[PDB]
Amino acid sequence: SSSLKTCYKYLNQTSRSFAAVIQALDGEMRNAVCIFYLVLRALDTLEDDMTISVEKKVPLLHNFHSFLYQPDWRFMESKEKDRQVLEDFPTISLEFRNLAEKYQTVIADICRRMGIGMAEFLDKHVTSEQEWDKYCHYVAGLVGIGLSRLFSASEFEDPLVGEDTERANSMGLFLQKTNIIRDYLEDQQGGREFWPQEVWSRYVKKLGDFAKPENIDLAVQCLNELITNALHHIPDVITYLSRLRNQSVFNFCAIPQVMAIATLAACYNNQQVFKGAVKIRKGQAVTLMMDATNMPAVKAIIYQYMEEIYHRIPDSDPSSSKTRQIISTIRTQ
Amino acid sequence: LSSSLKTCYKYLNQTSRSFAAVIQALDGEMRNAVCIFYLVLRALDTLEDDMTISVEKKVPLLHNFHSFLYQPDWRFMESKEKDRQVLEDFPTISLEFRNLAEKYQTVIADICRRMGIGMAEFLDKHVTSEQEWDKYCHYVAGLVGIGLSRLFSASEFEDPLVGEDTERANSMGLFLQKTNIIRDYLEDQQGGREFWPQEVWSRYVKKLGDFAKPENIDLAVQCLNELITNALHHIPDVITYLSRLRNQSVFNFCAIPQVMAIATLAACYNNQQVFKGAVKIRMMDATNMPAVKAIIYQYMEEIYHRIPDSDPSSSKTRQIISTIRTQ
Amino acid sequence: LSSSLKTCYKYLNQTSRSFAAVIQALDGEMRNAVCIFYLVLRALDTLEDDMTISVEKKVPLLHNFHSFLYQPDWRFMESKEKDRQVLEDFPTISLEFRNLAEKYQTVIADICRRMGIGMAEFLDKHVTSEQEWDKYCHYVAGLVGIGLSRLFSASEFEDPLVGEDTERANSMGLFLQKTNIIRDYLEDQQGGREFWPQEVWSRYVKKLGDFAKPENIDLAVQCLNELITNALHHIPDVITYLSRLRNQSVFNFCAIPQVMAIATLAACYNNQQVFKGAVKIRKGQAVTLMMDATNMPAVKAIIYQYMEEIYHRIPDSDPSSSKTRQIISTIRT
Ligand SMILES: CC(C)=CCC/C(C)=C/CC/C(C)=C/CSP(=O)(O)OP(=O)(O)O
Ligand SMILES: CC(C)=CCC/C(C)=C/CC/C(C)=C\CSP(=O)(O)OP(=O)(O)O
Ligand SMILES: CC(C)=CCC/C(C)=C\CC/C(C)=C/CSP(=O)(O)OP(=O)(O)O
Ligand SMILES: CC(C)=CCC/C(C)=C\CC/C(C)=C/CSP(=O)(O)OP(=O)(O)O
Ligand SMILES: CC(C)=CCC/C(C)=C\CC/C(C)=C/CSP(=O)(O)OP(=O)(O)O
Repeated sequence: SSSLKTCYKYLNQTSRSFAAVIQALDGEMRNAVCIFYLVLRALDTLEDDMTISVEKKVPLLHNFHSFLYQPDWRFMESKEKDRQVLEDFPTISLEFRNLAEKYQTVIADICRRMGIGMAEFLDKHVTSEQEWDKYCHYVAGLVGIGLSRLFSASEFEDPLVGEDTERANSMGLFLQKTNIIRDYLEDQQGGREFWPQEVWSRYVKKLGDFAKPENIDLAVQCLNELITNALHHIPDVITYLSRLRNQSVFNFCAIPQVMAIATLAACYNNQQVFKGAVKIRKGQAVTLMMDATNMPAVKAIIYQYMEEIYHRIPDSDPSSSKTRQIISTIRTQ
Repeated sequence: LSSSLKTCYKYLNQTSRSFAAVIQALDGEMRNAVCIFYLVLRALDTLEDDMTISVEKKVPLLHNFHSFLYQPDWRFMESKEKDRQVLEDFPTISLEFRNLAEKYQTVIADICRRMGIGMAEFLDKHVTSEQEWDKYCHYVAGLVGIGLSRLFSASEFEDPLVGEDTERANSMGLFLQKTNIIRDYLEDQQGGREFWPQEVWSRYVKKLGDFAKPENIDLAVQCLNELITNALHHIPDVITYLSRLRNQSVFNFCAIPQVMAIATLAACYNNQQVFKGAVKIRMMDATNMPAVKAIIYQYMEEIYHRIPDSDPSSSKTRQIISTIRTQ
Repeated sequence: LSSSLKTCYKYLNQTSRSFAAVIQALDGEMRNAVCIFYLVLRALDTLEDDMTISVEKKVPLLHNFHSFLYQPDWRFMESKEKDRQVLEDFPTISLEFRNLAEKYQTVIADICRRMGIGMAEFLDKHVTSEQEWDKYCHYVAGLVGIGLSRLFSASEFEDPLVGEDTERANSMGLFLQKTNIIRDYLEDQQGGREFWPQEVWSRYVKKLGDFAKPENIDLAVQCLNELITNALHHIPDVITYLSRLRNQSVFNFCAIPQVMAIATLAACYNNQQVFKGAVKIRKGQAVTLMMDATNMPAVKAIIYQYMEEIYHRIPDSDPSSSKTRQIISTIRT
């Protein structure tokens, strides 16, 4: 199949982070996740493109899940860098239709719901923390849920993995919030705001005020609060990861979670989050002799990064009790 | 959820930068049992270490420490040590100790009882012979090894053969203790504690504190190298002990500190820095036995390669390393 | 224990910086078998490489080396090579060889005999065609892979299939040997050794020595790229071979050099420094930092990451562009 081979090239051109771990997935999961990724990538490139007017965008996002079924559908007017995935969509959608019906149900359900969610947020920033969760659910939680339903449909993981959508959602929210926290400056420089207004407006009048050197003490307080919010997903991350029985699936799910915990540790109480992108830490003496390939070691690596955070909690921070408390809760479970 | 247990894990993290994360990663009942064992031992260490407690007050403290586990109101408010918090709020610790299955209690109390006798015995004296060095390390670290192994077996996560093999469990403790005592010459000397065995150092200098001055550095590295050579004798037992373990969380908990000690010893070997300050510890991680073996073998080759011919222990260093490689 | 065997392990550590620890980590009977096999191979290689031994003197030694194993007093005193100690104290090595179980003796002798024949044949000729390049590699490395595999099967630590599939074991050795030859172009030049197949390099330059001249650096890299492309053909067999291993210590032993070999090709690909010094051997992204070659999915992901490092660097200008992309694409399938 030249078609399937073109899918794998698109994956390597398009997924810096998951291309290799996706290709190491056992049996039927390999193609199903490869394709899942490519359709979400296409959806994202559409949602992403500021050149497409909302009048054209809303229908594109709503009906995307059905383009999956229309052999000749493609989109020729994208201005995004990943636009080949839209221009050669018939190739991706052919292989999609070539998957076991059970995987198509999952992929198409996620595209459908993602599309609806994306359309809702086209017109609005995030206000409340509840709304932060809603946004991350649509953009990342559903990816967690989708993947997790693919693992279970393949029988490489027990049915609980797909059934427990709350744990799957938590996996996505944790990476998504960590990315949003990490990228404050790069997003600000690009006219994009993802930090929840109900939170930042308690510190400054505009989100962009975090970029100014006189507001750094406030910016960091806000940072620490959001980081603390994000840590609440850790018990679910640990629960989810500890249920996995397949090595290829475990590598795929664990590695991004570990990287995210490390990022949060590097960001906590860090002024640098606001002068640029943040330098990830050296790794503690215990983490250095472990990688993220069995559950106990993952646990230990997460616990260690929790301590790197706990060690740095300064009493004058207004979230300090809260940050101590969640970490403390996680440490005790 | 227990506010008492939350406090214990808080303490674990305050006092154990090194072991906390792997203790927390332990499967099932081992997690709480090892947490409590660690805190109880940390309380007992703190009493031992504290120089403001007169020997006559300290002896009963160490002797009777195991009984305090069963005295709900017992605590010590007089310590000035860094980890005093664990003695000052001992009731919270001993309460969580009493919530453990008896199976675990029996082991912890038994180790405390024996450790206390041992600690008290060495209060008055400095370590003389190598046999004595072993005895002291047996009491403060070998017993920990033995108690830990008995906890793994009692929990059923490890085979009964793990807890029954007390000799190799003891060697696991002796190796960490000796490495730490080798590494901390300088820290120990400027806090007025002597742990280097006298029958060894007294062949090089008149007072153990002489290794701290520049003009005795040659002799100092000589004695250092002799002590490291002694410590390496434990590595075979370490490999055998680790090879028996079948639980991955226990394996990580046991293996990582051993591999870290081996790295320390490799960094310290022939290294003058031991006497001038702290030492820089410079496709595999330590979570399966064949990888651990290879890491260990590599560190050994790093020692083998720096062996100076002139060094008094050179042949002996070569011998033990040769033995380990061929095993 | 045996003082004889201790001497063997000293020699092992003197001669194999790379493999020693990993060989020492092998389970049970395999440890001494592979240690002794390595040393015997090392002694044979030393006879082969030593240019102070005339072809006429050398051939009969290569031919009879397999039988010297049963001559307790046999030693060689006239080598001036670095590892001459293994020839000079060969009786110690052959003593321990004769202490191996007989089923391991049979294997080691058989390989030594066939390697000797091969080595004799190439002592007087250079490598012409790619076919001839596989044959030479077969003789000096492919057979090592075959020998090792048969040791694995005879020990019952691996399935009988491992030893039987001689083709897949051959590809493991070919991949290493081709990688070393590719990496070592410059050191080999300065030593009067030529291993690049002439039917390949003669289509670029009149004399293999010209790649060392600054002027032809562009034609040089192009050959460098075509040979790399040739080596990449073995990777699917490497993956297949690795995928069959069930013993951890054996897996570790087999996977790690294959990974170091792919890492080396990635680094050498399109890299001009292959003709100025030794190539700065280097790391991937944080995911290869977050994994190590000790399980099959992790090795696949590591392989795929290095696969993409090469893919993204393929210049259109290059005459092998199309075949490099096709082989990589094949590996991704
Ligand atoms: C149970 C477990 C998971 C790990 C072992 C950690 C502990 C607390 C072991 C008890 C052995 C010690 C530390 C004895 C006293 S020497 P010292 O270390 O008290 O001397 P120092 O700290 O330098 O004053
Ligand atoms: C198969 C697998 C592991 C994962 C799927 C990965 C993909 C392509 C997910 C799409 C998620 C979306 C819509 C955006 C990225 S976060 P954003 O909304 O902040 O950025 P955006 O502006 O939409 O690019
Ligand atoms: C249940 C489970 C295992 C996971 C939760 C879902 C996952 C994996 C991700 C959330 C979606 C995101 C943020 C994808 C980025 S893909 P990328 O690397 O292509 O983005 P890039 O454009 O390269 O920065
Ligand atoms: C048999 C077996 C599994 C292990 C051997 C027994 C163990 C674990 C330890 C021996 C006691 C020592 C030397 C502890 C280090 S104190 P520390 O390093 O805890 O002090 P720190 O945490 O750095 O404050
Ligand atoms: C099937 C399988 C498991 C393996 C394939 C066959 C093998 C192992 C090797 C081929 C020989 C080579 C090129 C060795 C590396 S150089 P070196 O050893 O001289 O480098 P060093 O001297 O050790 O530093």
